[PDB]
Amino acid sequence: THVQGRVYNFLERPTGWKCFVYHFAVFLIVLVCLIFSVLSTIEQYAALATGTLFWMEIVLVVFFGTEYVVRLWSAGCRSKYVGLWGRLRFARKPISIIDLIVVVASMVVLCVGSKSAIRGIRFLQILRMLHVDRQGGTWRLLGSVVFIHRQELITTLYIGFLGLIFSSYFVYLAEKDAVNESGRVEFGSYADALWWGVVTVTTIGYGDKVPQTWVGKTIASCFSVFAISFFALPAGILGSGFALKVQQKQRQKHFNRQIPAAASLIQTAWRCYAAENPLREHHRATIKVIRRMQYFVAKKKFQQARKPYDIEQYSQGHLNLMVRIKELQRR
Amino acid sequence: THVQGRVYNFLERPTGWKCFVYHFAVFLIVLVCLIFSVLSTIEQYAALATGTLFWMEIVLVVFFGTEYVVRLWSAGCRSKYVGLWGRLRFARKPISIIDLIVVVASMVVLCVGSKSAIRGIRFLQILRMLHVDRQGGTWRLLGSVVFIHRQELITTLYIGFLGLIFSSYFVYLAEKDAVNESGRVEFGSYADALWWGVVTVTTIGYGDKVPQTWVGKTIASCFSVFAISFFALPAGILGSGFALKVQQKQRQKHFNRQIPAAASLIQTAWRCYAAENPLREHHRATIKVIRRMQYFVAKKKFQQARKPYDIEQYSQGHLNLMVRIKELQRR
Amino acid sequence: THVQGRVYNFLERPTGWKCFVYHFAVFLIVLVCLIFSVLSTIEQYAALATGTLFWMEIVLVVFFGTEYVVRLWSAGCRSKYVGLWGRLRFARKPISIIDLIVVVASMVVLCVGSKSAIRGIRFLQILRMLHVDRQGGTWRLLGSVVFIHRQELITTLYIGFLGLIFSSYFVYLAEKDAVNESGRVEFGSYADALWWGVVTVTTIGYGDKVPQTWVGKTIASCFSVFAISFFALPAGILGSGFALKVQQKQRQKHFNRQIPAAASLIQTAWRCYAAENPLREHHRATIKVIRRMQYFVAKKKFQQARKPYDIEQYSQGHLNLMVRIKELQRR
Amino acid sequence: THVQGRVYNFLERPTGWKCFVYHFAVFLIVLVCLIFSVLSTIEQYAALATGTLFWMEIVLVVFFGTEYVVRLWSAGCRSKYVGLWGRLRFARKPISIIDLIVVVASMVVLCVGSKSAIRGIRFLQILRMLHVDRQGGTWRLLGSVVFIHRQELITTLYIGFLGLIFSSYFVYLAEKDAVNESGRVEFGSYADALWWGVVTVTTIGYGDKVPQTWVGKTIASCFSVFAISFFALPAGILGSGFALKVQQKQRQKHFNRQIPAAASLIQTAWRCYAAENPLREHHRATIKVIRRMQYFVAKKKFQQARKPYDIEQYSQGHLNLMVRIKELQRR
Amino acid sequence: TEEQIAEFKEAFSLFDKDGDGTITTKELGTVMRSLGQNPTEAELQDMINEVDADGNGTIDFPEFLTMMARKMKDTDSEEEIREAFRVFDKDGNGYISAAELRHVMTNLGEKLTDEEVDEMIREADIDGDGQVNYEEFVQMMTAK
Amino acid sequence: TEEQIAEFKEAFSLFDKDGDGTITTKELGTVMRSLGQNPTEAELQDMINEVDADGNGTIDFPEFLTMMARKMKDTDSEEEIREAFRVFDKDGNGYISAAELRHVMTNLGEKLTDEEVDEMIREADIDGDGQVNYEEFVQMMTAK
Amino acid sequence: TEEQIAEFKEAFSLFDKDGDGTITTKELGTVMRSLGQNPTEAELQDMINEVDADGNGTIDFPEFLTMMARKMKDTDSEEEIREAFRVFDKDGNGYISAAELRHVMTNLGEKLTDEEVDEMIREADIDGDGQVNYEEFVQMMTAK
Amino acid sequence: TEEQIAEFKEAFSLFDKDGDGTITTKELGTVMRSLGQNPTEAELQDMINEVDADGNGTIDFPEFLTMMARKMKDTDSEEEIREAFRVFDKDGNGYISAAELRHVMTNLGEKLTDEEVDEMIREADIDGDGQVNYEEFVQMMTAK
Ligand SMILES: [Ca+2]
Ligand SMILES: [Ca+2]
Ligand SMILES: [Ca+2]
Ligand SMILES: [Ca+2]
Ligand SMILES: [Ca+2]
Ligand SMILES: [Ca+2]
Ligand SMILES: [Ca+2]
Ligand SMILES: [Ca+2]
Repeated sequence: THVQGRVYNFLERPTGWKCFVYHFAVFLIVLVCLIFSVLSTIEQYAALATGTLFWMEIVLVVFFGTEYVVRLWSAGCRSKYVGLWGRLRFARKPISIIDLIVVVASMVVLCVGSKSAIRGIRFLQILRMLHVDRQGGTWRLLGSVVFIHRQELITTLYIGFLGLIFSSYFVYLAEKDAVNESGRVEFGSYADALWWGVVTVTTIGYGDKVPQTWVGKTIASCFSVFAISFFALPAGILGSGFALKVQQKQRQKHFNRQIPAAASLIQTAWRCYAAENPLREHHRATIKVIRRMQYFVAKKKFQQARKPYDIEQYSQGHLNLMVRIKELQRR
Repeated sequence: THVQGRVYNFLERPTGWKCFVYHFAVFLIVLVCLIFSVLSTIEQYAALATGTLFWMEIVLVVFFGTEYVVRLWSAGCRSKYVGLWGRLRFARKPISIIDLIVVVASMVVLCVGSKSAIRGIRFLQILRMLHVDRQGGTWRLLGSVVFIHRQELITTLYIGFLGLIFSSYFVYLAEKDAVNESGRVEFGSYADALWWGVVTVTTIGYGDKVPQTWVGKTIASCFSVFAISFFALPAGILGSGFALKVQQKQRQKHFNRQIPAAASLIQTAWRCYAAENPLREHHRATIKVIRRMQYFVAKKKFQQARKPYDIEQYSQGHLNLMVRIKELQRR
Repeated sequence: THVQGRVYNFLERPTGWKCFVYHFAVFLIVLVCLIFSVLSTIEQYAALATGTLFWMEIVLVVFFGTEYVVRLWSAGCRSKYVGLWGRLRFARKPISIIDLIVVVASMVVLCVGSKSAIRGIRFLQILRMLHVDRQGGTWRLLGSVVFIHRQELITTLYIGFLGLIFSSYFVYLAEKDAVNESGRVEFGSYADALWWGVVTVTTIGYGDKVPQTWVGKTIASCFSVFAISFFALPAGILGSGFALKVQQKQRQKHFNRQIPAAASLIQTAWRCYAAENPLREHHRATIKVIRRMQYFVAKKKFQQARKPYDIEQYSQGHLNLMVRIKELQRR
Repeated sequence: THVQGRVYNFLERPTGWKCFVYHFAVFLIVLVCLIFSVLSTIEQYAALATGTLFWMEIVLVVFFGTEYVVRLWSAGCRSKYVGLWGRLRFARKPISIIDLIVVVASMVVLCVGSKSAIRGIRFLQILRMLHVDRQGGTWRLLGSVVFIHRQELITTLYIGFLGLIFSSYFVYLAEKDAVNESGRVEFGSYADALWWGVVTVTTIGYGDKVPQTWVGKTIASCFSVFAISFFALPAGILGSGFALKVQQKQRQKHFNRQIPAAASLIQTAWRCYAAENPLREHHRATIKVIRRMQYFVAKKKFQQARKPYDIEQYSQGHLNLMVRIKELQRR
Repeated sequence: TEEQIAEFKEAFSLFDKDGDGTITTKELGTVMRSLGQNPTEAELQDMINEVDADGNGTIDFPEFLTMMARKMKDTDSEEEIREAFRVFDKDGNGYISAAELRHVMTNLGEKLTDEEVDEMIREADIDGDGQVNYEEFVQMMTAK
Repeated sequence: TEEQIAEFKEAFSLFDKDGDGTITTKELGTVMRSLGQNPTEAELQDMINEVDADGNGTIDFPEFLTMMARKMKDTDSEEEIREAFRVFDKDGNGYISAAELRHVMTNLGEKLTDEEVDEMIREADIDGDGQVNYEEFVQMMTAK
Repeated sequence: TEEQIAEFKEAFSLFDKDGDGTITTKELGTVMRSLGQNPTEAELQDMINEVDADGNGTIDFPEFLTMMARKMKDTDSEEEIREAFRVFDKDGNGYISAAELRHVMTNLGEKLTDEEVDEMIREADIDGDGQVNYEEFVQMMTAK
Repeated sequence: TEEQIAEFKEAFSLFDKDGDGTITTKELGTVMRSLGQNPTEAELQDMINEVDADGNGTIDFPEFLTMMARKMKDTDSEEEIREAFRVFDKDGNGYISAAELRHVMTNLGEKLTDEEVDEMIREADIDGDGQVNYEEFVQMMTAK
């Protein structure tokens, strides 16, 4: 029925402000629950949020359970999710598994905590933040763009890690016994030097461990430069990959839009051409002009579909060539 | 009249050193007022700037009020700003609204402070820095380039925020009770761990909060690497977008320059061709050569307009193809 | 023999999960040995790892010696490594030299330490991490991409270093005598200012040295901005270079795949055409249909080889041009 | 004479290892003098370098004075530097002005210090580092690539500076009276908040000033993220610009190489064609075959010049199109 | 010529259920429902939007006779139709197979009659091979 | 031929207000103002800059007769003119509509006479449809 | 025509070692080994995969006679073959040298007979120069 | 034919200062210096490198008669020469001016005789206009 289809459209694959409002509202409520989880352990407003995180929690649990059982009821629309095995393979999806896990765990914690309820509920309140992005439209993009450039990322991480290991060992060798101004020794072990290396290479630079001897500072400077410049590489690669992948998806969407127009145009043109043969005459007086009307409509829609270029001004690489070829064909 | 047009050109949409000098001067004066606002609270030169920030303020207020009422007088040139409703919709613009707000607030503060005048004037002295860039030529570029890549920025911020939340929670769990060298506890609450996460992920690394237990350092290292590399993404995307958008604007400007040349060329060529018919003979002796002169001038201007390529050497992607097509057409 | 070839394929130039398992296992064992080297100097679990790093070390030494002598036995397959001089020039390779050095040094250290064994073995345990990537498929990429952009990297490093020198000298001049809050002086010498400059320019910012006088802070801010933005350049250049170089290698690989198909197609087509002349008749009844079968197979394989485009959707820059040229040729 | 030309080639516009050795040597000597300037103020090896920096300084001064007067003698080769006014306009160049300034200042300091000599010589020892890159091949590239993208850099710096101002003012407003753990107040004035803003926005993060109140930390986090991502933009823009500009220069160089080949080919072909007319016969027996020999040589050189593509595999964007056009022309 | 225009005007008045020269979009939808071809939407709205040169919704044949006057074989339409076939054809392929053509014709847009699909396949493809050139199809379609 | 050159030289001397073979840019501007076509600027400066091969400002017909000698129908001018029409035409469109042509002709550059615009539209567009090919226009323009 | 089809069916039954109309991939491999051309692999598997329209492994001549019916000179094969020669030719070169052609023909794919290579070089290259156009080669190959 | 080859062999032996069939690069340089055309470098080295098919430095006419056999009018040379003219021509320009042609011919590569430059300009450019098409120039150059 149309009801199941409209519900499935409203719950999965949302589009329009009518669904944007609902999703933004549920996300804002999840974030407000999380902010209530932050203030529940500050030890200065603990009594203000140690009790409301039970009523709010059970309200959210009932809401999400209803949402889950309703989105389950919409599995009849999908061609592969029909039947009991179809509902089972729908529940086999990872996001639905996460939703079910959150639901049952919240229910169990609410049941046991009232028979320290916050002690376990915080990690669930974290996991509720993940069910906000439906259809997994975020992780697939990242997975694809990381898998495409799977060789540049590996080599840059390998070079960075090798530099980290070697340079941090040399620093530890040069500072194995040296006392700071506060009276303690910083590079006590080799793991402490590794910690210094991981803090320097990523350019965090806390300031708990700083080399002291003049032979330590030279290696620290060389490592900082020549390995910050190598650990900072994944930013550009992943960025260009993201942009290119989104452009490819947009082009594929536009081209999938173009097809129905062409189909309607071909079909309507053939219907208009075969005006010879499909009181049976007065009806035939208007079928011709109606076919002409829908043919004009189809030509309009097709011209409106092939008109856009999607970045729009991308024809500058073949501007003069195309007009030259066209005028050559004219002759 | 030409006066109103020249004034509007000098005040909005400036061009040339004659207007560059004026705008640079007003901006330098605003910045000098701001630097006087900095030294007015250093508590060691306070008496030097606590009084001059009244006379300088009223001088700047009178100057900007005059500039506002003069730029208002130039609304007659605009086709949509004619009439009283036209002046009203001109004042409806956001930058003009900011200018009016600054003017009236400075006037009110000057009136009330002389009947602690610096206490409120500083935020106005901040807002004066915004009225320097006219026509909003800065915010529109940023808005457009952010809206174009509205899907890569959202996904990278979402992934970064999720990593921040989860990893900072795990760090707080691993350091909930551990005392630093100074005798206090760092990760007192979960908000403190969130602060550590926001300082580490963006690679600021102040050094007020550092993990202590060996299980904290591992998570800190993994988070630092794998989330710095994801929060550092907007740099490349926005940069490539800015470059591409400025190139598109430059091409559109050049193409809008090209049109008047072609129009003049077509018109002058048609005028030269129809030399048959527009003492009425001696005048006709020179109209022909004058038409030839202006036709040569038009051909010169048109060749000078289609000559540039704006990045200039962009024909290397179609160098041999175009000459091949041309010689093919020759045959 | 096939045995030597299969062994050489399994040891050098690995492909498939069957070799992936072996290489991942040896790398995991090397990393576990390294992690045992970390805990061997923490002074709180030293006795737990001070003795096992002898038995594990000799086991790894025997394993790697066997692997070395076996991969040496596979030099007969290579056309240039046949003969004793061929084995010598095989051992002339740098990675094999590193492997031999590690082997002999581990053997010597194991022999002398049992006649402080950890004191020298750690640097070897570091060098074992380098023999993991065979064929040097990592360093060649980096070398090539650095050598290509050898002029942008030099100029950016030169500008950054010049700014570092000049600005750090000015900072030292402005802070040569100023005491911090802890009672000591920070910029004691000019080398200390150089250390501050190398920590600021690379945006590490430890916090051991901070300028104090109002003339120091201005120079520090200007240097930080205008030289961080210049030392952060190698990230983008090397990233774009890596992506482009990997794309070039992939295209070269695909094109080298294409050739055998075309060769088989030409050969089989010529064999099918010359069906006139190569009880000698009954055999000729089936050679024709077998030649037709292998010809169809060759056409299938060739169409399957020229089908891929490897980034796949790269024809959008020449989509309409190619079809226009094709239909022009049709006429 | 050839001597002046060879000298000018060896001193300006160097090429080959024969000049590389000399320039690398002079640069290494300058750097060693600078390293002697570093150790001359460490107050622990001062007596070791307080005296040698006079003899080494006068040696370097004499060397550079000789180099200057010799490179001045080579102004006769240049078409514009002939004559006394030509030598004057040669000395008008900025790098020569810097060299003359360094020479005269070193001479004056050496004369006065021997009649505290290090007190003034250090800034000169800095400026000697600048005369190493001849022809100004470094600053012109940077100037050009900054001037090309003169609108993206301005807008990103403007947005970053506006965010810095506003957010640092809000932080100062939220922390105007709050004492740290050490008993002092951090944000004493508004300039101190500006210092915090310039340290946070550029992601240095020293750790001398950290916000304390819960309303300060929120603004600090928002500013850090949303303005680090805007101040980090010049890296990508300048990087892509550098790469593109170097590619353009390389292409221009290759095309300027191509011309002599074509000229020689046309000239030699015309000479070979006009073999009819330039004991005067025996000489004409060999001029024909010698013209054929040099014609073959010219064809070889021309094919060798148009063969390279300089990034080499750049024809993939027009691979099939060119062969299609060629075979179309064949028909 | 003129007789056809007068007959079409009379038919338009009959569909409009009134002698006035009005498009009568609602009456047009009613007549379409009477013709069995129930529009089920406001398709007549867009139809008139394209059929009413002045966009009046009902005018005294503003471009109806002009709509007829569109040759429907003009190159400005044959080019568009040939571009429409290009969507289904590979690089320089043409010759789109009868199977693929029938598939796209019946399973996309609005489905046509199956026998009409077979008739179109027989008309365009005469050699019988799996190769029906789009050029011949558009040539016969815009021929008469 | 020679008579036309002599008559043009006499007319140039008359416009120069002197028998000397000088361009007389100021006298040329005065003669243009007398012709009703007030230049109102130093347009004659650039005109001579293009009309004076040596750039002398006034020379004994340096390229005036040569300016005439420019065929004005040479392919090196028809190519430029055809490129000028390309600015107003879509991809392979040509046939720019009489409405758009009149619009761009009167509202851009310097406006021509409205009747002249209609005459040009009638001359270029003969079939009467909204399709005036640029090739035919440039062909008649450089024809005679 | 029909006699050739019947003879080919009889030969296929003989190779199948049975009167049944089955492909008999194993019997086909045995017959190939008997023909001296030992396949040494499951090449017959892929062969039937391309030769069995229904992929049954053994069918009553599903496309065997249809395989014959493939003209083998159709443009859809000459285009592919001409594209195969393009791999060895430089930009607009063609005319690939007899030396290079012999080299690629004997040292790549499966090696042919050396005398067969020389015969092909003589057949394609008649002028004797180091220039054998690929067009003439494919023209004679798909000629008869 | 054969007489020309024998005379060229005799001339090569005379230039080699010996009856042996040797290239004699040093003797060739000496003969060039005797011809007034002092090479002043080891140009003969590269010349033989291109003229000695086997690279022996001196061989019994390895490709000397074959060097002659190069038609010098073959399309594989006319294409290269036409590409050489393309360096000096704008997009689809051709017709490079006699002034520019003389300039590039005398001020680049090795300078030719000024009268030879004028003769080439007169031979290529016959219409007298500032337009000498490169196609006609290469056509006459490779004509005879
Ligand atoms: Ca009606
Ligand atoms: Ca209407
Ligand atoms: Ca005069
Ligand atoms: Ca003159
Ligand atoms: Ca069977
Ligand atoms: Ca079968
Ligand atoms: Ca000899
Ligand atoms: Ca030889």
